[PDB]
Amino acid sequence: GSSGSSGYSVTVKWGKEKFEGVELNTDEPPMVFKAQLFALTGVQPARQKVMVKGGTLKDDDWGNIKMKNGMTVLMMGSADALPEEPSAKTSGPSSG
Repeated sequence: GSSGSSGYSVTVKWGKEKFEGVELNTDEPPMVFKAQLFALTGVQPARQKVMVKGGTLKDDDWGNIKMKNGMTVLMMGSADALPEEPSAKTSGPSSG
């Protein structure tokens, strides 16, 4: 994607896992923000129940949602998959 001005910063909370300083955009669909969480948590952008201050994140479109930079995003889901060898650099999952 290119051009456009609409990017917010929220905090993704995934159980024990924590993510502060995530790149979120409103100009685009909520599927994107969830597309990232996938690389942040490891759960699909669908199974990833992205909660809201007082609602749930849509998929088709936000819908002029009242977003803000600094808030907190709660996520709920698990990445069901076989216990395959870990393949990551810098940091690792460990959990296995």
